[PDB]
Amino acid sequence: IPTVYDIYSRLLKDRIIMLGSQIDDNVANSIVSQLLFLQAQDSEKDIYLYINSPGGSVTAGFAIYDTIQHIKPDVQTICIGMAASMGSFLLAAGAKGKRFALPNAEVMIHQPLGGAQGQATEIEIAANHILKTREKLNRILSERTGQSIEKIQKDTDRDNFLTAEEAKEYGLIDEVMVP
Amino acid sequence: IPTVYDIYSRLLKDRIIMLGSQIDDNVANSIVSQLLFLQAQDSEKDIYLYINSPGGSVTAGFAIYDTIQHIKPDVQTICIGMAASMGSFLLAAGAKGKRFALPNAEVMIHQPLGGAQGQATEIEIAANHILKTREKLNRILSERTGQSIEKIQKDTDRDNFLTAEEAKEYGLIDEVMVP
Amino acid sequence: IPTYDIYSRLLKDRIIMLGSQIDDNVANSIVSQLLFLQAQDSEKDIYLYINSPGGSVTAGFAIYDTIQHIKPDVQTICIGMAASMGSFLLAAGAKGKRFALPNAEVMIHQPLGGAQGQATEIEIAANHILKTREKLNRILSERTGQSIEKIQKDTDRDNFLTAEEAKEYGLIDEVMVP
Amino acid sequence: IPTVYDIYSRLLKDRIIMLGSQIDDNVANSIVSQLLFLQAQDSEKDIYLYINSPGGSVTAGFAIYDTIQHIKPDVQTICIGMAASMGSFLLAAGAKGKRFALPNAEVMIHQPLGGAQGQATEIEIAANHILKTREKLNRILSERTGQSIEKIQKDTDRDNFLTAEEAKEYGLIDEVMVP
Amino acid sequence: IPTYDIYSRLLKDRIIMLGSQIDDNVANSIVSQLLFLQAQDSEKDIYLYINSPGGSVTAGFAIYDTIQHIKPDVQTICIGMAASMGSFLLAAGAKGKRFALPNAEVMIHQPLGGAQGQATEIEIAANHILKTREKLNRILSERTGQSIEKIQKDTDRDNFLTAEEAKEYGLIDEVMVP
Amino acid sequence: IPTVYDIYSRLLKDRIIMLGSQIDDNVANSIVSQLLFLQAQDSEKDIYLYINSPGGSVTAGFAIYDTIQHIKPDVQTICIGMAASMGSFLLAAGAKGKRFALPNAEVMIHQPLGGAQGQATEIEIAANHILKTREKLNRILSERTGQSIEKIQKDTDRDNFLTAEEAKEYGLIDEVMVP
Amino acid sequence: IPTVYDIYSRLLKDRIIMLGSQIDDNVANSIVSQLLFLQAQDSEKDIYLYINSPGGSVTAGFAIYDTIQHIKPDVQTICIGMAASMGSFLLAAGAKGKRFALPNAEVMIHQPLGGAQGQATEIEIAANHILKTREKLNRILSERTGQSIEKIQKDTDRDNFLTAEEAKEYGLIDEVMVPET
Amino acid sequence: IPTVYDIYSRLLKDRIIMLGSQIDDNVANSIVSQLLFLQAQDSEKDIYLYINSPGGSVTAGFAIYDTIQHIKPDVQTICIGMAASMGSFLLAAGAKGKRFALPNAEVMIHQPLGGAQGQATEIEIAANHILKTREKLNRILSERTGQSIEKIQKDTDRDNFLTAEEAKEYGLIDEVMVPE
Amino acid sequence: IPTVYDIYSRLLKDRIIMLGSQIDDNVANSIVSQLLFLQAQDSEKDIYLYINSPGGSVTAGFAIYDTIQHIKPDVQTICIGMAASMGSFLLAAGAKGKRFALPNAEVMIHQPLGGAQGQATEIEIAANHILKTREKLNRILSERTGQSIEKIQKDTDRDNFLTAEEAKEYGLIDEVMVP
Amino acid sequence: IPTVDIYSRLLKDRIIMLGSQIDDNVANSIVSQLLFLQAQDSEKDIYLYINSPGGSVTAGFAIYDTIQHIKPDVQTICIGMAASMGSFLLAAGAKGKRFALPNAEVMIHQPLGGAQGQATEIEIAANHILKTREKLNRILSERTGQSIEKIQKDTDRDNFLTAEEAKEYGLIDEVMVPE
Amino acid sequence: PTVDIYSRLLKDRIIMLGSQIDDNVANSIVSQLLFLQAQDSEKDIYLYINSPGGSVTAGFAIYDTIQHIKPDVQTICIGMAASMGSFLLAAGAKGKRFALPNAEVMIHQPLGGAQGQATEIEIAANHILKTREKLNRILSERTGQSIEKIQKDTDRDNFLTAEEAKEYGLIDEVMVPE
Amino acid sequence: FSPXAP
Amino acid sequence: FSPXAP
Amino acid sequence: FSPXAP
Amino acid sequence: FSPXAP
Amino acid sequence: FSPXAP
Amino acid sequence: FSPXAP
Amino acid sequence: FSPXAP
Amino acid sequence: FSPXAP
Amino acid sequence: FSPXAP
Amino acid sequence: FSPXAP
Amino acid sequence: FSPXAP
Amino acid sequence: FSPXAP
Amino acid sequence: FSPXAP
Repeated sequence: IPTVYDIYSRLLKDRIIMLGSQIDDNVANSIVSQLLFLQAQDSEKDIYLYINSPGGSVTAGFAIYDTIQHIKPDVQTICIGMAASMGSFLLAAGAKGKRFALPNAEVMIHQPLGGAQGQATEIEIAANHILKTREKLNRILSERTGQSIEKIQKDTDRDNFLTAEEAKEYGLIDEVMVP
Repeated sequence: IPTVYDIYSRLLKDRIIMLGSQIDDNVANSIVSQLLFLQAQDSEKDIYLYINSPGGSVTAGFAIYDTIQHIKPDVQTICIGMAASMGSFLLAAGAKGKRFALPNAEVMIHQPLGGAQGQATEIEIAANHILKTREKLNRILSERTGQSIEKIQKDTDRDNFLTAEEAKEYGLIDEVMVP
Repeated sequence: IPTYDIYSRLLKDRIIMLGSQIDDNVANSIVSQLLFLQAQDSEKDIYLYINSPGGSVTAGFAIYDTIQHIKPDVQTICIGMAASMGSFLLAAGAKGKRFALPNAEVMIHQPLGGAQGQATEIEIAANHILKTREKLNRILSERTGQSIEKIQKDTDRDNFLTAEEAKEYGLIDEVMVP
Repeated sequence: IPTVYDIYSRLLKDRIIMLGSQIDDNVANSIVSQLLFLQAQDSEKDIYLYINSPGGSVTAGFAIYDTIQHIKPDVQTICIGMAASMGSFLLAAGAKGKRFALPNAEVMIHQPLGGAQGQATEIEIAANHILKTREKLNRILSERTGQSIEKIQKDTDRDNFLTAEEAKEYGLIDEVMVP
Repeated sequence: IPTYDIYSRLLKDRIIMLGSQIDDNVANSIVSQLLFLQAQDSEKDIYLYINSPGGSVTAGFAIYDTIQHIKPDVQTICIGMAASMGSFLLAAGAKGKRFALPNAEVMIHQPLGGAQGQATEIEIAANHILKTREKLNRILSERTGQSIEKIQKDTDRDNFLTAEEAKEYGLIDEVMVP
Repeated sequence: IPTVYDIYSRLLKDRIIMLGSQIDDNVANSIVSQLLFLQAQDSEKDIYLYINSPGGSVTAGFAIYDTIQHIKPDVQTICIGMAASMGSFLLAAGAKGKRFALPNAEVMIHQPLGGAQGQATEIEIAANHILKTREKLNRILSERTGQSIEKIQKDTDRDNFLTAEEAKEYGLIDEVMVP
Repeated sequence: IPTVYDIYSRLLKDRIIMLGSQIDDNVANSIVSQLLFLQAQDSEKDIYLYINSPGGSVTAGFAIYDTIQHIKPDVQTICIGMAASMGSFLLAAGAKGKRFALPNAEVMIHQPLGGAQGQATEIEIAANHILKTREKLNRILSERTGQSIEKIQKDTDRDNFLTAEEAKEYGLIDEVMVPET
Repeated sequence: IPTVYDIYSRLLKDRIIMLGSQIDDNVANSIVSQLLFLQAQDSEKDIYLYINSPGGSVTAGFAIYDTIQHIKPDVQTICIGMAASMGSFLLAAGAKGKRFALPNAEVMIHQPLGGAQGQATEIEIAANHILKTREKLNRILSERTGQSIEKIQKDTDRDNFLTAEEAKEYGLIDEVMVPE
Repeated sequence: IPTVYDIYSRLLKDRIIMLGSQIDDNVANSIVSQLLFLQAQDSEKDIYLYINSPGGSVTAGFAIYDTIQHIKPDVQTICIGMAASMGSFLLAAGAKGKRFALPNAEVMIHQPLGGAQGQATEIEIAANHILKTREKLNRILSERTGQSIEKIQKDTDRDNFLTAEEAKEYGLIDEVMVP
Repeated sequence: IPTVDIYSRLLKDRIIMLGSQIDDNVANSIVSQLLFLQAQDSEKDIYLYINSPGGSVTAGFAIYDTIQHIKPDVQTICIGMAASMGSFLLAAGAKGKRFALPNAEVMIHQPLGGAQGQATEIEIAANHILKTREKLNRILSERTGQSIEKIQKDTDRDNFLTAEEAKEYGLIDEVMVPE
Repeated sequence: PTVDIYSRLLKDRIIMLGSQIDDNVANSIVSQLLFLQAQDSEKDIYLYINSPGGSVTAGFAIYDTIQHIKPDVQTICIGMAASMGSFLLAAGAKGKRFALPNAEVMIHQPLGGAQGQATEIEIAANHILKTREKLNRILSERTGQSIEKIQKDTDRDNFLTAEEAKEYGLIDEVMVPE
Repeated sequence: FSPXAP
Repeated sequence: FSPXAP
Repeated sequence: FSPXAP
Repeated sequence: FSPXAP
Repeated sequence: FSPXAP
Repeated sequence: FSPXAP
Repeated sequence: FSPXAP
Repeated sequence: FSPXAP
Repeated sequence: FSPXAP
Repeated sequence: FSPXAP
Repeated sequence: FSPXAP
Repeated sequence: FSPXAP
Repeated sequence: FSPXAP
């Protein structure tokens, strides 16, 4: 809303990117472009990814994830309010040692959600795709948190809410940002 | 609608059961009850199942199927108009040598349809269930038509429409009923 | 509506009313009535009165095949309208015994359908519907005396005939006059 | 449809009750009434409950279950097509030794489904209630099947589809009804 | 569903089925069945079988007042569920003759309602529902032997009881064992 | 619902009429017809009008009211459940000394309800008419209860809920039927 | 609802016809049929048309009207609750001296209602049709009440609600049926 | 709506943030950004947060809460109109001694609201989560007001409407802001 | 619509605020902000609040009310067209001697409107709250008009429409603004 | 639409466009435009161009009272349509300075509204709209020179006038002829 | 967000295909490609692709513009390239088609629909089988797989990892992070 | 309604 | 409801 | 419809 | 439900 | 459908 | 379904 | 619209 | 609206 | 809102 | 959020 | 995405 | 309608 | 599209 430039555009000049909504293609495109822009301006200074998001599309989320990992700047991640689902995945994707949550923030992990409708054969293909998708996520989350794939598979079976402190013990973040 | 006892009840006195709609739980329980009723009146004399159906619920169709196979009397099947999906499976389930179709009747075979929404794990469970359903159907269809399980699998991959003469050649019926 | 109900009284005279769209319920009822009448007397004529815009092709074939299977002759009389599958059943009546009232309307055309999905699925539905059309056209040819070439042309679009024209065409044998 | 005495009332005269739909309060009141009527006509002859049902309301299911256990006559249960959820619970409630399924019948077990909306305290209450409801179902299933509570808990966590033969090994039925 | 229909057949044995949500139609039917049975025989017990989630308070009170007014004892038997007004009715059956089956659910709570408009209107609606609740709670107190203050506390939110707990509470006298 | 004759027809044999719903023209035509039928069978014996009604159409209520006053037999009124609006008007219209309510029956009185849309002149007509209707309702109520018109006006200004006892006190009924 | 023969069939045996709803074609076909049946059972005994109706279709109202006047028997009209619009027209149509209303019954009169959409020429045809219909109604009401066509016109310009007593003063009815004791 | 800059942007220049709506993710992200912007501009000068809100998302509200506590400036909270649910929680979160309400402003406290549908297990999870969320809100409120946890629990069980002066007594605010 | 600065911004430069719609939280946030801005620009010069409003949310209205009493400058109030409900309350809230209405303006006063659903206890809480709200409104209106609270209570019982001259006689405004 | 904004350009020439339904937005804008023009120059005429089907009465009176309040003469010109409150405002123009183009339509009629609820609420609404009509007719009388009685009868139903008829009525002073 | 962000990348010759392919998208992408040629006809263009597909004709609008202009168009799949998306990824200058390591590529047959007369359904079926034939021909050439293999591999939804899309010939390099 | 109708 | 109605 | 059907 | 109801 | 079913 | 049920 | 408005 | 507001 | 906020 | 991000 | 695109 | 129909 | 348009 307010003009400080708009407020987000003003934060962009300090290399802060806001991931403040559901993750869909439009949002991924914006964040990706923002990351590329900031790298081209300066390939050494940190970028700060501020996260308050219930998640969303997996492939949108991977567009963001791969772009983070591609660029030279370290991307710090900060959870404010909530990081759920692909939002928590992105929180864990930040540069090791520079992933934070504020103290009353909520992080939630769970399995991917989807759908499928049609012939037994189409449903099989859908089932196989989503299970492969889940293996991909779990493998990446393991490497990032230091938790095994077996433990991640167990802990994402149902919706699993973590406090900031629990997320730090889990390895999804490095530090509770304390006041 | 019209009376004479209404017309269906009068044919039921001749041991004729009419399956002239989509197969849902209601239709199945009615067909089953009719079959049981007839067997109790006379366990030697033939029952005649007339089929004009686009198919429907697999589990409802199996209630019919297993009832046909359980009772002493031979159940003849006559396809008039159409027998598609579970309707064609029921047509093929009549007593050997007593499965008929009228000359202009359409028989259609294909794989089961369904759907699933939710978590990766829930999609997997659904996919596994429908694939087991398909194998169960195919195995039984193989035995009834004399075709191999591999041929049936290939031939039901997509909607496969047959003439009465083709269904006879295939093994789904014994005879085309000529005027 | 009025009173046994009027239609049940007519069925006792061996008249079957096809006075609605053609779906599976209608077919199942007409097929049963044909079977019942033949079981009561396998030699008396049956009378099929038709006022219908047509409907389901497979339903319509259930009735067609039943008519041809049974021993009794089935007379067809068109009152008001016989369209699409309705007009195909009118032509289906016993040779010499297909009629229309003078102001009755007969309409012939190609089957109607739909398809959605993968290219291969659309191909299947298209192969199927063309085959259905070829079958109807071949049967209509035999019944009317018309060539297949000429039925294909005449059903390409909606084609409305007066009773007298339907006679000329061979869909019926006589216009019933007062 | 046919007459028819409609066919169900005719079957009722042979002490056969049809549970061929979703279990709601009307279906239960009817099945209950049928059971009580048959016991009053004769308190020694077997009753036969035929089950083709996706299940439904748990309290309605319990109206039926408690009526079954209360009356003197043995109630045989026969699964045709499908017994799912409260339908499979009632299948398992039949007199020991007289629980059956047809060879192609499907049996499905799973945990209860529900909802809750409003204040944290209200949700808590709804949560506790459905959890206590699940524990009641499980404890009775345990006793009927010979399976432990812990095993019922784990096998109903998600939709679990059994064949007739698997249902028998499970202890939900005593015999597969062979033709 | 099955055929005299099965409920008419039970009504001859003096059994009334309260097997649904309680609205005015239901209450009118139960009240009438009660009055009918009392006129058939003013001495023999009536049996009210309850499987209801409750519903309208004034509908339920039509039933409740009829029960108390007539000469015969009305036994109540909870099968499945008795919630809200349904549990209030269960509790209203003749003393020593209020039963539940072992897996039956009983739920008690406060009345629910709604009000929109001017401040003065909201106040009228609020006073009325508060008086309704005190009336309900007082009757339940008398029927259970619990103090008003305990009933007030125990119905503040949805409160689910097993059959055995309803017995201990005083809402029924016995659990019907097999 | 139940058969004994349906239950209501059976009670009509004892001269009981059930006004158990909203008052509209169908309900009024039925109640009127029952009244005229009872009088023609016997013009001396009491009729019993049992009321459980939220009210409804004032003109429809007045068809009932005028029929009650025209016929010779005394019409007793018995409120069970609820008598509101035009429902309470009819309750009060029963023969003097033969107006009853059960103990926990609710009686509600208020002013008539309506609507008008269009030209100022149309609105004026609609308003004059509903104000005249209220004056007619109030005059009759004064006469039936013995309360002054001024007190009826004030006490019906808003929704006024009465216990059966309060209705008695008010003069809307003569007795609470204690058990 | 109740069986006593349903209650209306029972009253029909006493030559009582109930017009207790909106007047549409179904209602008219039914009342017309009842009137013809009763005249056929007996061409001498009075019929009694009990009216509680907010009106409806003018043409359906005129099927009932012409039928009433065609048959030999007197048709008495009794208004209970309400007779509005075509309802009041039918009330006034009863045999002279035998038109009643109960005391708290309402009667209402007003002009006909309709609609028109399309070309100017279409609108004109519909306007002329409805105004001719209103003349036809008013001319008959004049003759039945004894009021002038000028006065009927003015008095139906907007909705005009009459008590039973005013309906009698107006000539819509002959007597207010008052309660004996 | 009106230009002066739009009016809100002009007040932001004086360190005033306006929370005049339901609290959702978009509002929280904007307020968070505004708070971060003001601290960057001057890490020491007071911020003024004006609250007129029926509340909203708890997580959205905790994004705002935790931002307030992290930054160096004192955030004054001023209730105008209404501060309900999360809106009152934020009112209570302003720097101590600098939480205000206007005289006719209403404050309302109550328990968190939510929803779950599905398997018994999923309902269990949703319930544990909303109960924990409640506990977190009550504990913080206990510390901000000086009331015991047990008292907060009881007093939030139902909708509890306070006048400005009652909210001061409760310890939700420090002063009622009176007119000259 | 027109430019010219949009017209209202141009008027805001002259210390005119336009309350020309329904009162909701957004409208109150703008009006409050305008008032605070104006006072910061000049703490001594008069502000002019022009009112053409059907009213709306009481708490929104009170945000505006309390801001008006809080700030140093006098807020003049000018009713153009209509001031109803909370609109008239605010008209009455203008500085003493500086509350005006144009000759054909409409003032309407009435009690607050609201809603409540749920449990009995919940309704009671909602009832208590709206009654307190009304007493707060009435007490303020009494102080501002010079009328007793009992008179306010009576004259706001229903919708009460006043001419400008009548609003002046009542004490809601000081002057009718004559041309 | 086109640039050069054309309406703002015309406002530089003291022309105000009333080219739509009259609601509170349109009024707030027209009232503002009028006050603004007066602030620039309290002696130069203003020109109000009217193509409007009318709309809100209170909105219309905000414009009316502002026209009469300001020192400049407000000329009115009816282009296309002035109906209902549109025609009222046409007539409110400075005497000698109300015009219509030759093919313009003027329509006058009574106020329209609506009322729902209790008899007492309908009364209040009826009284209010009748009072509003009287106020409208009184002012229209004085502007046109026609009696209140005549205005009353002429507005009873929709009354369409040609420009020339509007002139003869006294609603405008001249039909604006072409050069 | 400003700093406009997409306009700043366009100065660096970066075009974003980050939505469903419809006619507006196509028009925009085309104009961007043409414009970039006009500024400099030698320098490479970069088309970044996160897209589930869409209209085949709109996709071909873009395809023909890529092939026609003088600069090489690199393609980078970020997130997802499905259906016409994957086609366009495959259409980039040979040796300059990339995917990020976790990006998803999906290939399948085209989708469509038809309703009406058998003849109309034939036409829609013929048109869609020709469109598939054209798409499979081009993909054969771009990937070096046979037409028979592409037909088989696209009969149903076929999901490829970045590494699989390389092996298949849809892209040349998986862009790994330095 | 008798007397008199019928 | 007797005694007394009926 | 006789003569002749039937 | 007998014994005892009925 | 006889002969032969039935 | 007999033998054996019934 | 001038002359005369304006 | 001046004189007097403003 | 000054004095004192700001 | 500085120190340390940024 | 440089090196190498751009 | 007699006389004459019927 | 040049050469040749433009």
